[PDB]
Amino acid sequence: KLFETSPFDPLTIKNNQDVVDKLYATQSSSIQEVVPTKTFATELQFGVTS
Amino acid sequence: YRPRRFKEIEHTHGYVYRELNQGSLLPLVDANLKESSSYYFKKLMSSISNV
Amino acid sequence: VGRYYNPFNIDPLTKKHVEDRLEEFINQVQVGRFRNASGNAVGTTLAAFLRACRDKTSANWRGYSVLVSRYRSLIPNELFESLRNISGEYNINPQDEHSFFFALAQINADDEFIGAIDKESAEYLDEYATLARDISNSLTLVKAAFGPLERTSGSIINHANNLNKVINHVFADKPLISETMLKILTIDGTTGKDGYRNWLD
Amino acid sequence: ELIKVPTIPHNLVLIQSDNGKHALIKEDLGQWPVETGISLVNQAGVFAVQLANKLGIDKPFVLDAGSNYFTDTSFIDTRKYCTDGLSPREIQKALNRQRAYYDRPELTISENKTLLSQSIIYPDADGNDVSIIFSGAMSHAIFTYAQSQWNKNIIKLDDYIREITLTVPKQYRPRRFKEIEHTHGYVYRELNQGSLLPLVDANLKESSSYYFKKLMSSISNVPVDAQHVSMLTNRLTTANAPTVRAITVLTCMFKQFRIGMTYALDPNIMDVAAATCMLLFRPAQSISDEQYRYCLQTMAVFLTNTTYDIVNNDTIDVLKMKLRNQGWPFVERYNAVEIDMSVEPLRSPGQVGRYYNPFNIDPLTKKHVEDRLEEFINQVQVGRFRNASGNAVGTTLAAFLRACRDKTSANWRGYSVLVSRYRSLIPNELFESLRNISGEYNINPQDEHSFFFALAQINADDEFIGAIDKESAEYLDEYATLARDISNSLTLVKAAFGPLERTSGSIINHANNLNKVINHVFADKPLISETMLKILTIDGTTGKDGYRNWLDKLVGHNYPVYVEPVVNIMNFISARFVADSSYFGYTNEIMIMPNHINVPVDDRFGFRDSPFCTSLPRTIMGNDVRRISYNVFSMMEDIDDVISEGFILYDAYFNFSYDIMTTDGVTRLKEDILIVTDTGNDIKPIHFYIYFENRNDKKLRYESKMNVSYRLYIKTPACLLPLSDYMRAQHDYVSPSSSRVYIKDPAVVYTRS
Amino acid sequence: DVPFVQAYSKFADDNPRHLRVKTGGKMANALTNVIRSYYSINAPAIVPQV
Repeated sequence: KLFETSPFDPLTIKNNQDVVDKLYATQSSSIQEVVPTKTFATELQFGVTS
Repeated sequence: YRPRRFKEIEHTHGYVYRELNQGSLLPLVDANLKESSSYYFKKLMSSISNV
Repeated sequence: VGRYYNPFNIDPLTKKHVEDRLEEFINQVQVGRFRNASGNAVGTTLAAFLRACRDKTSANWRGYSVLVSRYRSLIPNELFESLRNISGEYNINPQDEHSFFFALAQINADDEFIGAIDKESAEYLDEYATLARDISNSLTLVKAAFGPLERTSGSIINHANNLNKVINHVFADKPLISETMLKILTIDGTTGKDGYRNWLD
Repeated sequence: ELIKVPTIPHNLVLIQSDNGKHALIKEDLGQWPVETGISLVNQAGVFAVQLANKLGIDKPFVLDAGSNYFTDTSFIDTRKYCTDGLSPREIQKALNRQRAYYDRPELTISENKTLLSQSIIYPDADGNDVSIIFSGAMSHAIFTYAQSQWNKNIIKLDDYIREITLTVPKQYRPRRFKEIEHTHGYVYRELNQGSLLPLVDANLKESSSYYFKKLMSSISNVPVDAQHVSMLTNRLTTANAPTVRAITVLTCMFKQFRIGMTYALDPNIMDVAAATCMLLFRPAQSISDEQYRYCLQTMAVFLTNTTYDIVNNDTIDVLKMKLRNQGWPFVERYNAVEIDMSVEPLRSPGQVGRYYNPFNIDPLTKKHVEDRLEEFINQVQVGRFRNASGNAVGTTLAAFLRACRDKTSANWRGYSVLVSRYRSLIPNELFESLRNISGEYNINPQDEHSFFFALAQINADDEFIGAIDKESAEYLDEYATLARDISNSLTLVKAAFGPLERTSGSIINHANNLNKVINHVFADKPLISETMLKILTIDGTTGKDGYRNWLDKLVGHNYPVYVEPVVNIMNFISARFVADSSYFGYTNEIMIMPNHINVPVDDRFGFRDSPFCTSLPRTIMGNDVRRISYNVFSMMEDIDDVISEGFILYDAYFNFSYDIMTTDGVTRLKEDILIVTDTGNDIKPIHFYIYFENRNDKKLRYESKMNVSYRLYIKTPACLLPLSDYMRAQHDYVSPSSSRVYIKDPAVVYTRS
Repeated sequence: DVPFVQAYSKFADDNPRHLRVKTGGKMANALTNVIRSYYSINAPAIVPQV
């Protein structure tokens, strides 16, 4: 078997976004370069609304 | 190394169907393996029994 | 044939660390005063843990050197050449690294080898030849059954996904064709629409 | 102990036919299976120990067969007839039965006396008694060789004493042996000292920690006799006195045992007192250059009222000049004076031992090695320190220095005796090799000053001296066991392992072979004693793991290993196993020929269709006999054509057995010669049924020509010997004199008690 | 042929193919031209420092 758990099922995706979301869901099965944690933001602006 | 002999009937009148195509792994190999490498490495580590 | 780095920077010819002044360095740290001109016990604590790391490294380097060889023997040449193109960097927490060398388990791997032959690794490499036969068999059968493909409407992702469903229906008596094509698309489809285009190519 | 062997293992049998025409002498050393495809010498070594066990020559022994004799009834005989060996009566009966078949007269009285007097026991000039008996050639050669090897270690009692005279101290009472033991006393001693360095050099940290702990567990049990000034009185303590006492002995017992002191972050008048005491009353060899600076820096910080930052970059000379200008003269470390031991140390043949005299006191002068001590104390008393007009610091430091000087000058002899006794426990190599790699015995500044200020007299009572005598025997036992373990491990590494390359195959081969050795070594009774396991498990690793790493290090060693007698005995037997294969039931080649081909065979034993030949024929019918290796023969598919002509199978080891039958019959093999399968050919086990021959039996002659179609031939075993050559079985064994007493405890002194 | 293939890989930095003649690769090319440069001044000396 090439993978213990497949990265994603190709028959379920419909666009590029679906692949990205599926890859994030199955990333726990793979050996990760950096294990995700809470993100840290150094840049934030709020624009005026309607 | 040598193959073991069959029965005498099979040597005189025996026939076998064989396919000589060996194939290639390139279609599976030829890709951008960047994202699938991590998943394949996890399966690789599990193949050998772990202490 | 191939090459791999020996784990833990140990030269097998000398059976020691590559640095020949390592023992002298550890003694120098022990007597050294650090963080303050008066001793803070930093030198004694660091030298004690560094000696333990070296002793565990020297005792347990043979098992890891054998382990890396066994893992390398599971990879076909075509797959290894592809992995040479990719690159990456692994981030390790400082607590995990120190705990790894301090509590370094020993890998025996003695019962795996019958003489100089590893049955499990030899048999695992062989099933790739069966996979290679299936890949060529499936690819040619789909090309003959479907011919050139034209997309009048719909997206590339929709084009490939529905084609795989038709392949399963047409070759239902031969389930291997659908499975093999899905294996290629799973590897190809990670990139996204570009990978789907590569699959159709 | 030295065992005594009463009887000689002749290992001989006599086989004669029913009609008596044919008889032979066979030496039965057993049957030993040999496996092909692997080294023969390694299998020979395993069988060599079992062979030595059978002959009773594995353990040190001395032969006593002198009393195995009887005297004839004749008046003029006055000869001793040996009981051991094959009795001449059996040879007489066999020879008489042979003469009956040929209708010859029986052995006359003259020849009967000559035959029955062949085995005799006679004394030689040296007093030993020599036994001449009938025995096998290999049994004689192996037994006599093992006798020579063990005899090298048997020496006279006076010679043994002369070797151990230099090691005997003066406190112990001499031992009076009996007058017989002086004239006829012999001992069995190895008299070879193996080096302890291979264990010590490989594991300096573990070995040093083991010996330091063992010594300190005993020195700490020694019986003992029971404002700035306010600051140093408060820091005074005694709870750690036993520990500091033993550290003091260890520094003076070893060549280089370095200790360190960790001062406080803010130096106090406590810190300067501790620095002065260590620099004055401790050996310069035990003080490192770094500790010399750190002690000097602490003095400068407090006396000159300067913080550590400025003095951190100062060298030794700069610090000394800065301290001397302020008024501090104690800036030098002093070398101790070495006292030579009265006797040669243990495991140090022809070597002189020495130890440092405690507290830096010259034995000839009986005061401190520094001749300006009184002048220096005066300067401290009148000096001005801490950049203050007051002299409180100067006067109080001089008071403590005077107290420390007085305390050391009065208690120095007691510590010198303690160091002298404990120095005798360790050999010379440990004295020069052991180092304090790990700083596990650091001394607190309060402990250092309180130890010297409150020095107590060492009381050496009878109980403490008696306790050390028990430890001396224990230490001597431990060193002997480790030397044997080191020698065994050094021999195992050379025979088993080899060099390592940068190839994955070499690493895998080394790892697997190493695990097999460790598993076999630790199975059943372990090869390594518990003393070596304690040393290798000091860090925390298990016994199996600790031994495994040491074996890896020893690979490629150039350490010389002494060749003990039991090495030579096994080596001698292994050489004879390979050289004389037919004695042990295996051969290197066999011949398969059809019946109609006439081959020259051995005809001395009178066998019907004898399967033995003097040597396998080089040519038959004018052409050289074809030779095929076993591996080629196994893969042959045209074997039916090949066996028609006949060939010789070689490149393999063939195990065979034979049963000589007294009656007459067809000489045949128990099973078929070969087995033919699809996956190769093979030769079935060889078992011969050899029968003695009556030439005029027409029935058995026709069966041999017709019933059997193929015959197997091997080289004639050398254990077989015709009866007519029974004088070739006469062999000589020498037993030492009966007027020898063997001393089990060769110690030359008694405990004082 | 494993020991020779392994040694040739270190010398020439390539695993040989069956049809292509084995000559040593870049190491053989550099060594041959440097030998010429030593013999005479007139030699081209065309080996880069990299």
